[PDB]
Amino acid sequence: DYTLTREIVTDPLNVFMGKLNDMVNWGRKNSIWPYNFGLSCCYVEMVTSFTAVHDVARFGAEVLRASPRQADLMVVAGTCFTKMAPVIQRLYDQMLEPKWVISMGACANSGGMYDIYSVVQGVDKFIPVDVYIPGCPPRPEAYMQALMLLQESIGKERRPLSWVVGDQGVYRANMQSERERKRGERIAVTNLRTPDEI
Amino acid sequence: DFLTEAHLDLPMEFESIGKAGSRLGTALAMAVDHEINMVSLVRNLEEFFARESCGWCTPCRDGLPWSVKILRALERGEGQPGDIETLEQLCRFLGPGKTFCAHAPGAVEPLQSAIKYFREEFEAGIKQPFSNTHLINGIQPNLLK
Ligand code: SF4
Ligand code: SF4
Repeated sequence: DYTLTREIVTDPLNVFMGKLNDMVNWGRKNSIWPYNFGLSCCYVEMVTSFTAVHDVARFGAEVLRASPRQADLMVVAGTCFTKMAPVIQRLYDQMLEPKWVISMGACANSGGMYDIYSVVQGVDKFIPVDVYIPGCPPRPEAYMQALMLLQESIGKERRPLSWVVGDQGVYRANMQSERERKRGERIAVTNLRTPDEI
Repeated sequence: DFLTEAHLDLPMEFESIGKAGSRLGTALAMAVDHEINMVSLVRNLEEFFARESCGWCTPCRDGLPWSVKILRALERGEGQPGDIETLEQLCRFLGPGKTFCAHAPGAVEPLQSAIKYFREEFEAGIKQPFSNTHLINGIQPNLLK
């Protein structure tokens, strides 16, 4: 199942064009350059994931461009303040295709604990989001898990190989929800370690 | 209130027994010999007084059974620290004017007099340490000093 941006359609996928699409998806998902954009404390956890103890470079996602033109991924890591929302929208508009969005933390997801006069209640009110990370802040490995989720989403999307030939629509896979995928293992948990120890 | 052998040379009047720390009452005195444990005697008295509560007012109705349970624990050596202080506080707070009628001040007169005169028998029933709680696995208790 796929969603088309030019509706819910089926898979549009010759066998050489499928291999070319897989090669392009592999190259895109293994080379994701985030935009260096810091809103709040969630950005501290993101750049913590960039350091030696986590080494997000191992996934090939450490380049951290200062220009939106050179960046493939916008991580909204922090609160979408009302004064900063036009800035976020302009920076997202300055990014070039293909571009993906990770909303990081409760503030970027929904406004979080800041249901307040000066805060936009979630970045998905005005820009589309590919992966959401709950947490306040999410720990750096949660950001890495969301990066891997984005890689799985990229690895099965369909985009035009060229802008002069073929279908120009962007097809995104309707992936199974992580909640429903992990429900079988999560409900089966019985005992946990007592909180009196280290 | 209980009186000792030194109070036997006192005239049976309201004023004389009143200043000795007791009441003349019905003037039908009861003698307690050396073979009678004072804690068991006051337990019997408080059991009578607690079960004869009319139940109207809180201090008598809900504080006399507490004294009964404390005295029952002291009788079999199951008393815990703070029990005698609880009995003394019950005696102070069940006095005249605190309860609706005079049943409970009369109830706590022998308890306070026996604690005053025979405190060594009430202290002898305190053997176990104070334990009001049980352990809950996973929650570290707040260890008060
Ligand atoms: S979700 Fe929490 S940690 Fe992240 S920006 Fe908001 S307040 Fe900070
Ligand atoms: S002190 Fe008197 S009024 Fe109060 S409950 Fe006891 S018997 Fe009733």
